[PDB]
Parts: sequence; structure tokens; C-alpha cells
Amino acid sequence: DEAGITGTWYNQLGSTFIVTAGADGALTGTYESAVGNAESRYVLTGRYDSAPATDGSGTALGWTVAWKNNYRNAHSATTWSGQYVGGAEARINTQWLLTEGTTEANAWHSTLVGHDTFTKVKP
Amino acid sequence: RDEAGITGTWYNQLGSTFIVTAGADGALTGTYESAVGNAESRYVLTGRYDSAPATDGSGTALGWTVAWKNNYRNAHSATTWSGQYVGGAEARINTQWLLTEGTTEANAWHSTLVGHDTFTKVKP
Amino acid sequence: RDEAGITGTWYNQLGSTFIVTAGADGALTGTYESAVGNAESRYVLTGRYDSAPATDGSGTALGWTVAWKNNYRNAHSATTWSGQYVGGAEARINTQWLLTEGTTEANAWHSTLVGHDTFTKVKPS
Amino acid sequence: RDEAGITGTWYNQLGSTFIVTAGADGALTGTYESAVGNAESRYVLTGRYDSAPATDGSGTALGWTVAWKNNYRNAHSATTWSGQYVGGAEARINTQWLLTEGTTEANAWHSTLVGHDTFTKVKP
Repeated sequence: DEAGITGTWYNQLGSTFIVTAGADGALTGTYESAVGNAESRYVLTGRYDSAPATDGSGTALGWTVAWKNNYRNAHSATTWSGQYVGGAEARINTQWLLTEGTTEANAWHSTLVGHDTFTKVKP
Repeated sequence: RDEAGITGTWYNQLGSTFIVTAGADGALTGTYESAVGNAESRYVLTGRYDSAPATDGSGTALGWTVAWKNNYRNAHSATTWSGQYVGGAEARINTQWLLTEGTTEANAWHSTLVGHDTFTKVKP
Repeated sequence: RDEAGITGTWYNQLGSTFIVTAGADGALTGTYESAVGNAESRYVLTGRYDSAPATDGSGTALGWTVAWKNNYRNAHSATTWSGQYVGGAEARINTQWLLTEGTTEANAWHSTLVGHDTFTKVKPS
Repeated sequence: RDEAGITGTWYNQLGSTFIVTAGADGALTGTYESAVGNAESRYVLTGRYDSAPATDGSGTALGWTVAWKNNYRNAHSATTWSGQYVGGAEARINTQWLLTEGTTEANAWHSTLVGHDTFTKVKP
């Protein structure tokens, strides 16, 4: 999964996830969203299980993007939680949480939830 | 500019300990120790926060990840917390979280727990 | 088991009012009044609960739905609460919820909010 | 508006069967049969939908609940699906769901699974 996870991935929206998996469990890279209040690349950091089970299970992982870069600041952050599944049609299947910074009176509606599936090939 | 407000030791309602450093570049680095679950001692965390939040009283958006592997245990799972920091006398980090376990394909429909943790600067 | 415990008026941390009847057959019926959002007055709710919960001290699983349309407003959205009832001197219903808004396909990635509400038998100030 | 479009038999990606009647008043009634999990045969479901959806091409919001007790099994849990119906040649109901199991207080942090199901009018 070190070599399997490292590289360029694309989700069903056409967003681009560029990641390097380190031997120590680290995830580092950039994310470019095809939708939303976003332009160009944003820093991402995360972690993955660097010694997954040998029983055919996937490899658990997660990462975060704060939606601030040199071009825009959406005052929000998304975390993706999911698992990498290797093989001919490799995939990273995730669920995600997008929290906006809000006032206290708006906090009940601060967080979106969704799900993204990443594949090595762009749909 | 919540670098100083976020950096430090935080505790959630379960008694877990979140130790974080906020970097000027938006980085979150540190350790997490869960009071519950398949866990022992500290685990590495990394994440990101909005280093230039709005100045209208809104909170500061942030998130981080722990993969539950350390030198003592490997639960083959990862949790991400997504939330916002609220400064002030009773500073808080209010989060929702997703915990995904590595599964076979047949078990993937039940791979992911959801919950919510509130962190404060004083422990329960 | 908890028909009488669940039936009644409950309030969450936002000051919303959840009025429910638990039927012997597992049904939940009632009305919801949200203190926040694109809502006024009462909306119909329906749901289900475990009418024969475990006897080991576990809570009682339940859930319900509100579609945010009534005679006054239509927010073109629906919220589902999923949770458990915990009986005792300080009874509580602890939930997580999903609010989905009807969207076009291009907006569907941002259709769904998630949150958490705790309901008690006495309301906040 | 979508009473006739929603009413009927639907199937998700797991092969589960969702049988629903949409009432003129916004009610949803029917049965659910899960292809996976601690489940056998049909369970009662009830829910609600927007009976006067927007006319700008948006989907129709809806949700429903199953408590996983029937004459055969009791899993002491309930699932709520929250989502929208999208009409047309390939009609679909896209949902996210929350499955809460009754737990003791010490296990409540891990009480709730989250997932997503897509329903179509023809089985995979």
C-alpha cells in the first residue's frame, strides 16, 4: 500500500488527490476539488495503516484539507476517512465530513457529510 | 491567527488526550491517546486548520487523522475528526468524527462509525 | 418495554420540541417543532423503535423522520434522527441526524448535513 | 408530485429490497429486507417525503426508519436513511444512513454506523 497508495487518484466528481505514503504511516500531498469554493491545489496531510491485516481486508486511512491556499479561503476543512483496496481496479473508498467555521448560532448546520470513491483512472 | 489558542493539550468527554501543535502554515501535528477502544498510549496525528479565519465571530475550521497503529497495538482503523475551534474563556474544539476499519469487501457496508467529540482545555 | 418511557414531550439542546407516541407495535408518531432553520410550527414525524430491547442495561434503539413541509413552509428537505433512548431519573434520547435537501445533480455533493441532538424530558433555559 | 414515482419496489447495491408506498400526505410506508447483517425477511418501515418538491430540477427529499425487530430476529438497532429521489429514465433514490445499536453507556461512543445506499428500480 506504500507503493499502492502513492500516486494520483481521481474521484467521481473529477477531483484530483495527489498523495505520497511514507514508510512511517504518513500521508502527504495535494488536493484539487472539481466543485465548491475551491481553486487549484490545497495542502493535505493524513495517516494510513502501514501494516494492514493479511486476510484480504482493506487498508484504513484518512486525510484532511483546510480549504485555504494562495487563491481562496473557504473557512472550512474536509476530512476523508476510508480504506484502500488494492488490485487491478484499485480504489480508495471514503466517507467525508466538511466543517465550516460558523458562529455559535449557526453551528448546528456547520457540517456536511458525503462519500467519495477514488480510482487511479479518471472517470 | 489561532496558532497559540489551538496549540496545547485538550481533553474530550471520554477522557481522551489530544496533544497538538498548530503551525503558522496551517499544519496540525501531535499525538492522541484514547481512553476507549482498541488503543494504548499515544498515536501520531496530523491535520490542517484555517490559519486565517473569518473575523466575524465564526469558529476556526480544522481536522486531523489518527491511524490506530503504534508500537503497542494495531487496530487496522483510522479516525478523522472534522470540526471547529471556538476561542474564549471556555475554549472548545467541537468535532464530528468518522472511524473506518479495514474490512473485506463483504464487510465494507459496516466499516465506518460516526460520532462526535467535544474537546476542552480542562479534563473531565 | 419503554412505550411509556418514550411517549411524551422531549426537548433538545437547541430548544426544539419533539412530541412522540410510542405504539406497542414499535411505531413512533408525532410532531416536531424546530427552534432553528427554515421551519415554523409543527411538522409530522414518523419512525420506529425496538419494542423489546435487551435486558442488559443497553439503551433502546430508535429513529424517526421529518419532511420539512407543513401548511406554513416547505424547505424541500428531510431530517432523520437515529439514536437510542436511555431510561432512568435523567432519561435521554441521544441521536445523530442527517438532513438532506433536494438538489440538482450538480449540487448533490453538498446535499446532506450531519449533526447530533440530545433530548431530555425538561427543556433548556 | 412524486407519489407514483416513489411508490414501488427498489433495490440497493447490496441487493436489499425496499418496498414503499408514498401517500398523498407525505407518508412513506412499507417493508425492508436487508441482504446483509443481522436480519431475516421483512421489517416494517415508516418515513416521510416532500410531497410538493421544487420545480427547478431538484430531487425530492425523503427519509425512513427501520427498527431491526420482526417475528424472526431482534438486532436491537435501528437504521435511518436520509436522501432524495431523482426521477426519470433511470430513477434513483440516493441516501446516506445511520445505524444505531442499543448500547450500555460505556459502549455508546461506538453505537452508530454511517453509510450510503443507492436504490434503483431494477436489481443489480
